Amino acid sequence: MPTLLRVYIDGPHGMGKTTTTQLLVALGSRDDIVYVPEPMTYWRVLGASETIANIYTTQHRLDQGEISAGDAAVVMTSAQITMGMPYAVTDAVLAPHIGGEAGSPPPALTLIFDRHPIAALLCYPAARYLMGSMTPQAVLAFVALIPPTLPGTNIVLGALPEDRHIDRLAKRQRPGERLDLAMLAAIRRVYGLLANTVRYLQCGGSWREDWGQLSGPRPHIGDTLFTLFRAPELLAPNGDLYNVFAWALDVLAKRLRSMHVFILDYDQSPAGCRDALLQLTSGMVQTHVTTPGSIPTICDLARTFAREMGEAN
Amino acid sequence: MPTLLRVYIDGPHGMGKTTTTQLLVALGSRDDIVYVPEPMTYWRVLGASETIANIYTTQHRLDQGEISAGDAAVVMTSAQITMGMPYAVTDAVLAPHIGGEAGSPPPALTLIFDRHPIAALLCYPAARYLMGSMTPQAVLAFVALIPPTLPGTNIVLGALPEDRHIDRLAKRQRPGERLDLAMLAAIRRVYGLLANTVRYLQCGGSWREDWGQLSGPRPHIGDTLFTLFRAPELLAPNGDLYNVFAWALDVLAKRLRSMHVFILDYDQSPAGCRDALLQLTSGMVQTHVTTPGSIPTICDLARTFAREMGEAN
Ligand SMILES: Nc1ncnc2c1ncn2[C@@H]1O[C@H](COP(=O)(O)OP(=O)(O)O)[C@@H](O)[C@H]1O
Ligand SMILES: Nc1ncnc2c1ncn2[C@@H]1O[C@H](COP(=O)(O)OP(=O)(O)O)[C@@H](O)[C@H]1O
Ligand SMILES: Cc1cn([C@H]2C[C@H](O)[C@@H](CO)O2)c(=O)[nH]c1=O
Ligand SMILES: Cc1cn([C@H]2C[C@H](O)[C@@H](CO)O2)c(=O)[nH]c1=O
Repeated sequence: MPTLLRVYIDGPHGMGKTTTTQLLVALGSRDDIVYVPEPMTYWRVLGASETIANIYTTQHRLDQGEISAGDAAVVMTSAQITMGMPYAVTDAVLAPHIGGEAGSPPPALTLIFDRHPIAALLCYPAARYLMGSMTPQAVLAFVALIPPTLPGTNIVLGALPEDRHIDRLAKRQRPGERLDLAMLAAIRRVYGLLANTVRYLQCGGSWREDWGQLSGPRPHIGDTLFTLFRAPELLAPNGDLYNVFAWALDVLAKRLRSMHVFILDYDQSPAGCRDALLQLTSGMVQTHVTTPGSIPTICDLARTFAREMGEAN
Repeated sequence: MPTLLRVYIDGPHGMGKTTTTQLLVALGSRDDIVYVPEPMTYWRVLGASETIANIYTTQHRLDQGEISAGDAAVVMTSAQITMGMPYAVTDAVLAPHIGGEAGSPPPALTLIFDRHPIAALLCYPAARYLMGSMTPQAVLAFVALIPPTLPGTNIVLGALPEDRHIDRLAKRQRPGERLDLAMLAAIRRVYGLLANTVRYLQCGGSWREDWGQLSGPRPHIGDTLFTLFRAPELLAPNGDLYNVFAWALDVLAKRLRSMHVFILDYDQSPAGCRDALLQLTSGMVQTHVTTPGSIPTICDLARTFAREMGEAN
């Protein structure tokens, strides 16, 4: 039985995610390692035009008081649906080939993904929500749509001090981006809350029993994503969340619970970061594929994605 | 082992769906039959304000040339996310309790749902796409997000001549609706294409082998939803769909394939329609629940939904 290893490099933008994985795959590691790049072409052309631009422009006009939060929210929402679509469809076709977890044993194939579905379906929307360009109900709608967590979902979140992050953020500006530190802070905070949420849950956390603590390495509820959703728009007159919104948080918990997060330190040289990623790989969960044909089908799948939707990896 | 029966009454609006199910549950059928109503309160208040109004107004202004197709599309998209959210979250929490199909045997509990997730995630968006207020890429994004089809998903689509439909459409106008026959035709056509798509697939249909037939009771490809997606925005220079868009159609097929559709004729009296629905029930697939506690948890779930998000069933 062959094994597949799936790694999702994620975290806030402009940290060294692209720089470090492209070096990772640049070790001449046969054909057993494949890199699935950010689908910039989908975002800029295929799905709609200059979406990244659309987003950064829209937050700007909002900040300059040129549009209402309502108008911002509508645009931001449709924008995000577009951002994550490539994520969703890939995961959707990759589902029927992922079998149970085979412990931590030569992975016949290794997929290094650039971002996991939660990035566009949960992480960014939540930041926009913090930036005032997204409604909490809009966020929970994406949450309710997050696909079931597949076995062996290894997510590598990054770590890098604010100052060094800003510098690197400056050097690399995606086509249509605008330097927005407020967003840099929101995105950073959301990702921190996420990692904590996983831990909190994996240590027996139950958002329902701890909800009262809000209503006033062993992270408490207050240090998790759940705090964001204690907004007035979501609270019934009796002070409890409405059942729809509670169930969404339930689904949030079910999805996050079974994810394996690792924290790659980026505060170092491209070589080092590459080595560290590689070092982490040793301890990541592998899984068996459902059919003998899965590996080639999967190998080719990634290749097709990368070819058709990557700008330059 | 207890069994659950799940029925999804769907089809275009203003056909008698509410009128006929409320009579169905009105036979004094103990506590074994539960009706999950349209979540109007979520649409009108909880999720955002007067969404149904937002939609009908937005299509109107578009038609009057007061907004661009682009502006229409953005609004329409976020609107729809909001429309289906209650659908998505319910299905999401109902997932872990649905086990395999137990043939067609007294269903311990029977849930009569008002619309299935595909209504807001596929059916309506596709109509708006036809109305020019939604982009095909927007539609396929919702498609890629349709949750895995659960066992025993029984979907009852309705049948009623255009003339009789229009009349009934007039008598019942949801808060904020606008009589739009163009939409009535688009919605009707989409739902027809859907039923055909199921059949087509269940008779060994493969959209990939039949794609060429487009590129020019045994329904051919041309009579299915697949025809809608042969749009220029989705076609590569070489005449084939781009791989992202193809995979989405793949996911469309995987989702539709395992659904059980039935066609309830509405061209009759409320009593008759009720009897016919009841008659169909006999031949619908049941499934076992995953835990002994599932039934009560599920029974209560439906009750909570109905209570908190139904206007008057
Ligand atoms: N280890 C590193 N040390 C210093 N600068 C780096 C390092 N890795 C990447 N960079 C630079 O910082 C910017 C952001 O990195 P990049 O990998 O391109 O972003 P992202 O995290 O968004 O994928 C780029 O200009 C890149 O050259
Ligand atoms: N069997 C029927 N014959 C004639 N009119 C009907 C019948 N069932 C419902 N109606 C009427 O047609 C309108 C639409 O029906 P309704 O069930 O309310 O809509 P929907 O299909 O959208 O749920 C209502 O005014 C209703 O009174
Ligand atoms: C994944 C994702 C990225 N982005 C932005 C962050 C970066 O500028 C760029 C991804 O590199 O797009 C979003 O705005 N939303 C998203 O969902
Ligand atoms: C389910 C759904 C209904 N509708 C409209 C049709 C009806 O006017 C009303 C549902 O009864 O809302 C949409 O516009 N989009 C949807 O996704």
